[PDB]
Amino acid sequence: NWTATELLPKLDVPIDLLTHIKLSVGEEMFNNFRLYYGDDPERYNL
Amino acid sequence: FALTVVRTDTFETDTLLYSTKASTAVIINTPIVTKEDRDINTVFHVSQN
Amino acid sequence: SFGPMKREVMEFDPEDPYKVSKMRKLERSIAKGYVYGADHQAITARFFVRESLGEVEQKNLGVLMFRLDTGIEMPSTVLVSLFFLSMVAENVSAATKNTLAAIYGREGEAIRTWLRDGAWRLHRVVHPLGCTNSITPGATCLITCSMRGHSYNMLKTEIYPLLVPKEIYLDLDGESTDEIRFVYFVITYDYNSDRQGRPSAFVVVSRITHRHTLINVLRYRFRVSRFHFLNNSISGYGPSTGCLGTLQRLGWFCSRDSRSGIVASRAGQLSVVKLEKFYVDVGPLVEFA
Amino acid sequence: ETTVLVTFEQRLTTGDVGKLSRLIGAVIPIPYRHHLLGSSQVGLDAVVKDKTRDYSRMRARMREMTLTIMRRVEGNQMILGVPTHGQCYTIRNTGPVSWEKGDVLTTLPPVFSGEVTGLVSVSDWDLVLPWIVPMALATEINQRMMMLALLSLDRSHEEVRAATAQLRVVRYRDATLTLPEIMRNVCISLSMIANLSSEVTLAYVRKLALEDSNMLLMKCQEITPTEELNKLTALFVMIRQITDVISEQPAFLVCDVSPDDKSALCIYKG
Amino acid sequence: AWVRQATGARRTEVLDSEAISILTFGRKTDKGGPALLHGQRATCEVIL
Repeated sequence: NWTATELLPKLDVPIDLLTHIKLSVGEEMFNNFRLYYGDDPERYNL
Repeated sequence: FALTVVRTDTFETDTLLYSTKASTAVIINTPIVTKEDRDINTVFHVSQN
Repeated sequence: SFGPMKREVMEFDPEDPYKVSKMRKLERSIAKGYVYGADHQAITARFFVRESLGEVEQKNLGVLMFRLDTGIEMPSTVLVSLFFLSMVAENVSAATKNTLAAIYGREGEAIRTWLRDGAWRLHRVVHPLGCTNSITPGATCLITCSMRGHSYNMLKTEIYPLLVPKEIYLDLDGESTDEIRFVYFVITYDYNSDRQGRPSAFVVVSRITHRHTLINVLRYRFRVSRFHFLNNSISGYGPSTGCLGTLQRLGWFCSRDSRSGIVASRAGQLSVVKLEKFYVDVGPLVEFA
Repeated sequence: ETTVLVTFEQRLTTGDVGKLSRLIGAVIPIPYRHHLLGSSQVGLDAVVKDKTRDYSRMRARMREMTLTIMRRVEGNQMILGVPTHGQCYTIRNTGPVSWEKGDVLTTLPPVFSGEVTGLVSVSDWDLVLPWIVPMALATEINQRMMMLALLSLDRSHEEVRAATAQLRVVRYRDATLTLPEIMRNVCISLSMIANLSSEVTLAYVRKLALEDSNMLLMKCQEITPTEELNKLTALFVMIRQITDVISEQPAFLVCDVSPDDKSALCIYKG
Repeated sequence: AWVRQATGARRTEVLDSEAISILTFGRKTDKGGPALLHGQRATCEVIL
């Protein structure tokens, strides 16, 4: 689930990237990714 | 050859329904009132799920 | 003076570009509570459906409703999906036809198979309505079909995508761009020997706004029926059919939302083209030979 | 909303206001969108005044006549809400044809052939509801009245006269209508299109027959330059003056028809 | 013609395209008869 991830309060921890986060989905340093662009009402759908 | 006529026949009938005390539970929500608009009126549709 | 004084209170009043409909949605919220019907640009209308058409519409949201003006007096107006006319369009593959004919034609639809095919689509029996949000499967299926707007779940919870099947989408694609792209609806008539021939149908997407430049690039692709159009026009002195193409505006969307999908239903699967933030802009029929 | 008052220039009956309260949904055509107007300017009655002027001229002034919907009637004032595009509106189906869910509606001038009944008149003033007929049927009314002018000449043949009579009954869903005999200046413009196009095209097929795009000028061939200036000008100017009275500029898409078939919520167009 | 002049003198006011509508979305073609005194009437037949 991703709505649970968004609605639970997160810890703030710094994260390191290779070059860029939109380019990270090419060589896929992070598997099982979800991407938003703008406003997303599916965090408000319950 | 013979012929059998079969036929159903309707009987409007008072049926008694006995249910035990608190047999089934109904849970309701608060009635939501949705909107639709016209020149003649606004038709509201109220609902309990 | 008190003439001017009563006007300024009216003119200090507008603090919004309207501040009219907002005062409507507040006092109607005074009437019962939160109204579900305030935050709504999209305007819908409610369609009571013959219960044998409780199919893919019932399962997936966002399909295009059409009326049939069938000439049959006692049943005339049958509500019709965009998936529904896939069984008539020779554009659409025949295996795709018998796929959704096994969906729709479960002992409650086969009239419309003969009625669309025999009593052929004059591009006057079909009329655009919009898209389906809030299907109500009850006793009578209540399609609350939109008329002008984006289709969405209530409280804007999930914007319902437009479903367009793949065999009617591909053959009139536009170009590769993404700023805005439209949906127009196109019916094209090839002529063979005896009838209109279960002719064709199209969901064309394009960036072209203008009418006359859009129908010119249809001539880029529909010379073949236009071969047959004048052929039956010189082979017919006296008989007449109707002109070659019929186009109308159907809606605009963001065009970066391009992805096609597949629906999983009765009698297998069906690949569609899933137009996400589709707005319904019903335009007039523009016929062209 | 965008509001228009009507000055009741005629002394209203209290009872006739009760029939104007029976037309709360109805359309009210207006010659120019303005807050003040006279009640004589309410309706197309200002168009229906000249007997010699025909259904083309009745449709021409209607095309300039700004459509407006009734909002409510209050005593000596009639309040009219002008329909803003992109919004649904209940208009009153006093048309002979019961509308159905999704039909596109086109205004037409009224017809006094067998269904002549007057209107909601009070003190020598009827406003006259121009029937907001379907767009599909409005093209059909267009096609009948031109060719019944085309058959108006040869009435002395009974076979043409019998061809007029079966043609003139306009049959649509759930209701039919008879229409009146006679649009002459319209059908002069029709016949000049069909006559001149059989002659003037022969010089321009053959040079375009050399290089072609859709490869049909083979089959299209199988069908003084100052004079040639004047013919093709007179060819195109008849097409413009007929498409003015062919294109019907749609006005309402009925999203659903109310039961009892007296009202219909309609998203507004045009 | 002789069979239906004997009994049941109506075939089809409809054409076949309307007749398929009768066959599928079943029209209540026989209207309530103009003379009915003991509720709705009823029948079916099995040949033996």
